[PDB]
Amino acid sequence: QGTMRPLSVQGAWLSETRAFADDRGEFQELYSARSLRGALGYDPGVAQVNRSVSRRGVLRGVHFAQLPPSQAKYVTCLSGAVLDVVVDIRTGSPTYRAWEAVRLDDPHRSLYVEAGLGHSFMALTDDAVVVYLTSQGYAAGREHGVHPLDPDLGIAWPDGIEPVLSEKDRQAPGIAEMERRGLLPDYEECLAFRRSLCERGTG
Amino acid sequence: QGTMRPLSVQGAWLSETRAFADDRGEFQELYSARSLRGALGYDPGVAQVNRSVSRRGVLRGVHFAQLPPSQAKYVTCLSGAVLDVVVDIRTGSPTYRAWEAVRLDDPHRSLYVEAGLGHSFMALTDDAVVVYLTSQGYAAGREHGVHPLDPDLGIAWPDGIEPVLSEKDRQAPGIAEMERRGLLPDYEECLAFRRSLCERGTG
Ligand SMILES: Cc1cn([C@H]2C[C@H](O)[C@@H](COP(=O)(O)OP(=O)(O)O)O2)c(=O)[nH]c1=O
Ligand SMILES: Cc1cn([C@H]2C[C@H](O)[C@@H](COP(=O)(O)OP(=O)(O)O)O2)c(=O)[nH]c1=O
Ligand SMILES: [Cl-]
Ligand SMILES: [Cl-]
Repeated sequence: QGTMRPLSVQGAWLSETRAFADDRGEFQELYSARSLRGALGYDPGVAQVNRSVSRRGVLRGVHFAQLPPSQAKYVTCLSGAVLDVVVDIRTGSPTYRAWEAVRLDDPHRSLYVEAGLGHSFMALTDDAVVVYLTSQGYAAGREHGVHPLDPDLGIAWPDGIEPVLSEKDRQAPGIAEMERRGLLPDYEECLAFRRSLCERGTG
Repeated sequence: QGTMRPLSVQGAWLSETRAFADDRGEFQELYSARSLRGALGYDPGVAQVNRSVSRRGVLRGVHFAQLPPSQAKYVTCLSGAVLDVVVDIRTGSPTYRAWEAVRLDDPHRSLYVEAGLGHSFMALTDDAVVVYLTSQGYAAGREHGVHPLDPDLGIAWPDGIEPVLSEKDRQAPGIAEMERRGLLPDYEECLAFRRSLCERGTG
């Protein structure tokens, strides 16, 4: 049926889901916990499903919950198109500060971002709708951000679209400032958290 | 924030979810497990997220998974409009064969249908998109159906829209035939299953 395959940043995955089309329309399995368990070694669970509507050029991120337990995300653009960027915010990672852009322009493609990574996207179309599943409920005191236009990340956001940032995102610190202030996830700690999820039922 | 309140059929609920609107668009908490736990006494979990696109007049249902563990559903029309009908297929229920129609015409309204109830909807607009969370993964051998146009249910589907049924739904038996063949959930068994979910962690 559908595939799930690792991206260039360890802990980020691309899901391609299958639809069964017929005269009535279509039926799609957008998310399968069984499927994630086979690929990841654990079922991340779904504490919250969030939906955002974004005007064109709106850039949300780079956001992450404090580890642990942080928040894993399964992200899908249900209509319109976004450019999703995953950011390796994890100090000590062999790919720390690296990023990868995935075009999410079809409901049949989903991005999984494990706990401890940074997530962001820009709306490529007016009223782009994004729906994401999170492993952990929202907690304002636990949510953090790095500035998406930080030259230290140097994310290639689309030429020809002016970013529209929230007040919060506009004021966000750069990666270096988050790092020195010890506010970024530690890579070793991320990997240990990953192993811990596999071990809830390794007995 | 958002409300969750019982409908007229015990085990069906209406969720009204809140969005935070701003210049960038909006952010909605479409589903909260914490919220369901407060109302229901248990977190149903999310094994699968399904998405269907339906042409106008398409009627999917009345469907249910064999109890147990059957399948609880959290259903939302993300765009366009459907008329959702919940059916009490549970023999011995004080409201057996009763139904209730909910207009799902806004992404901020969701319907929860606990394990053991029947679910169906008709597309009121062309390409109505429905997204639903299920507590249990899909299993073809476990999925059953009652004919949605059964006069023994007498569901008031919208006047002026011709139903479009799949081959499977077109051929589905009536409620009476499912009943005598012992293929419907038992009400007592439904209630016991409900109590069992509360008790996974009543220790
Ligand atoms: C992330 C999140 C935000 N919110 C609220 C807080 C704000 O009032 C509004 C937007 O928050 P914000 O953090 O700016 O969201 P985004 O990730 O889309 O940039 O939504 C929730 O209610 N729940 C959540 O899980
Ligand atoms: C309910 C369901 C159906 N399917 C498949 C079986 C069929 O080929 C197709 C449509 O099934 P069908 O049972 O007719 O779906 P609906 O509830 O929308 O009437 O989708 C899945 O792959 N997973 C599921 O969870
Ligand atoms: Cl998830
Ligand atoms: Cl559910």
